[PDB]
Amino acid sequence: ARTKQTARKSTGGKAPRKQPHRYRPGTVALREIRRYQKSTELLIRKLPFQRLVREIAQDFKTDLRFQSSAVMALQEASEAYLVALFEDTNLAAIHAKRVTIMPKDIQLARRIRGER
Amino acid sequence: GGVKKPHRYRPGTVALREIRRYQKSTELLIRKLPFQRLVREIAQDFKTDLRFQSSAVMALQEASEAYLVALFEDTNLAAIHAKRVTIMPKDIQLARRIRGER
Amino acid sequence: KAKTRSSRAGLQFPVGRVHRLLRKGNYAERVGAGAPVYLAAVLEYLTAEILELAGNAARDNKKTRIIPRHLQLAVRNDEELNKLLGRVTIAQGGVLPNIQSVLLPK
Amino acid sequence: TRKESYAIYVYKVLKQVHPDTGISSKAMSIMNSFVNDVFERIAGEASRLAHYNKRSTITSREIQTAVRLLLPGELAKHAVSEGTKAVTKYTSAK
Amino acid sequence: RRKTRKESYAIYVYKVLKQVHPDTGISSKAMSIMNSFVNDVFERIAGEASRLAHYNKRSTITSREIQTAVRLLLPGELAKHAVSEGTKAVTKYTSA
Amino acid sequence: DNIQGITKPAIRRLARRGGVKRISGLIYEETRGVLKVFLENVIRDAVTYTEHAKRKTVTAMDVVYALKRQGRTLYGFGG
Amino acid sequence: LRDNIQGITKPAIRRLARRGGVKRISGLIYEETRGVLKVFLENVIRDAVTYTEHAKRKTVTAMDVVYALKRQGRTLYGFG
Amino acid sequence: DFENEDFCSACNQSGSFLC
Ligand SMILES: [Zn+2]
Repeated sequence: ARTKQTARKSTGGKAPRKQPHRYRPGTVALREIRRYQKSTELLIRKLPFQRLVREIAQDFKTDLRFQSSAVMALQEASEAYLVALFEDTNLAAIHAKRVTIMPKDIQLARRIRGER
Repeated sequence: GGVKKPHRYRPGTVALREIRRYQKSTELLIRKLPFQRLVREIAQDFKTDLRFQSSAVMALQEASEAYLVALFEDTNLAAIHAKRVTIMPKDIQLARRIRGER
Repeated sequence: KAKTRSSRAGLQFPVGRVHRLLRKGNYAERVGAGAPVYLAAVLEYLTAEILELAGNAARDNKKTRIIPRHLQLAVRNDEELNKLLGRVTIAQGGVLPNIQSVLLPK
Repeated sequence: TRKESYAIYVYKVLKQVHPDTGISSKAMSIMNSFVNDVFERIAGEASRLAHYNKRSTITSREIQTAVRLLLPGELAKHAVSEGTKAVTKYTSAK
Repeated sequence: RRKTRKESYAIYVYKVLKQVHPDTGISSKAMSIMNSFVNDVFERIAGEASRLAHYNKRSTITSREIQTAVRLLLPGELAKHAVSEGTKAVTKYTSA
Repeated sequence: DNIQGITKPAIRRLARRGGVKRISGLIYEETRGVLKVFLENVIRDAVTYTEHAKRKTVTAMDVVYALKRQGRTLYGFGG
Repeated sequence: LRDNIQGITKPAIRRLARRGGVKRISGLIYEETRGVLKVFLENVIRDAVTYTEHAKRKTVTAMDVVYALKRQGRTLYGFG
Repeated sequence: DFENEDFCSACNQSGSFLC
């Protein structure tokens, strides 16, 4: 008889203890294709991005301060890398008679790009 | 009554057989003299009477077959991408539309 | 009696040569004594891992010598040497034998 | 007329590894061009590093920051380790 | 302790921006883009010149070997529309 | 988890700038891993460069310097 | 000479693609490929006649070819 | 094989289960 424990608590009562107009799907999407293509501002909210860099650089060297311009350089570079990769993916999709990027479409692009 | 029928490997068996044959060969494929000439007319356009060594040609080939077998390879992955075993001119094109030569 | 710098460093690649080259290469104005020693040390290593892997490849094909082909196997089989020698096209290498799963018969 | 190349040196290190195995001449040239190319990449990166840090000399340090910036992944660690023990034996033997 | 001199071609990029679009200015960001541009393309063309020289077992960057590399890098029309201006400029220099 | 900070709508915004009209749902979490491994390449080299200057802080100059090594130059931040 | 691109025969373009692991080569590929061979061989050979002239040599050397391939990124080992 | 659930099928609450 297989058994498993899920309460994960040796005792109960742990708390009591001492310790309308609507557009068709895609029209708004193309409108803000135009919006984010005519625009130049930076699309990954900064703070969250900076943090991504702190928790990931931590591995290579502790106590590594980053000049502000640097995390802005990492953002720009990351958004440029991903917009280039996403142009390629859309192509890797429009190739297969489709209009929806899918994970496979990007595991391939990166193989032809040779980034893998 | 019983009429003969020649032994013909089904479409694809001869294919994969020569695939295993050719992926063990290192020998160049495009023939030398035909290739050599490919250049003398691809160079005459850049400089006249440019002689060529019998090693520049061999190099400019090894480098070509190598470039082409790479592109075909990404062409195939691109052909499998649309769930098809036939490669198409678009594939050589998607591939090259992603290496950034196009 | 003059000894060589390689036997001082315990190496087979030439440390002397890799100094001249470093100097005439004008990689930088001044080159120190230990820089060619370290470079010869790294070059022999990379020349060794690649030669070992080539030796593992050859015996397999039961060939005494090491033909250029083996050098491709060694490089493409390994996932490190392949990032290094990754935009490099060796002479007479062929390609790593590989066919896709969808191309196999059912 | 004299052509400088790493023929006998790579042959030696080959016997050090395998003292029973031959080598092809074309394959040799593969080895010679390969060690020349990786030498160029490690030395160039080093030159750069230096020129960025406003230094002027290629210390064994640069070649390292370099080997660890070019050689990928593990190939590096084992390169460093061997380069550090090599320069350690160079300074020990003076 | 006045800050040391930072090299930049900014002052220059402007003269040229005035010799093309007179009543147009540039933003700091775009200027710095242009400085990174000229430093990058100069490093590219100067590195090529270097090898060209080394390959030919000679040791001197001259005008020939740079007309050659700018050609080998700058692509297409850009190249021709450069080499011509470059030879003019060299002859006008040597003129006096 | 700081990785989950790269939010969906943000990946959607990157796709929109990239001209994608319908994003699969499984893309969002693929784009994180790809993002991470890439940043994890630049920032690695960014720091090798950093610990070569014996600097403990990293600079944007070192960042564009690591990009130059990788291959993808970045204009607008120095150098 | 002229139009020797046809020398890279279909039997061969295939053998290369066969080498590359493809099983069904659609027609309309044999023409596309030869075009790709003639943009590659162009650039390389161009960057080789430029190297050739710089050295004021006439004989396009294999040495130049290798240096040319490097510029474009496709380095070749086996010649120098 | 299939993994059971983390909740009781009778009372829809967590705890030690017989699978
Ligand atoms: Zn219950």
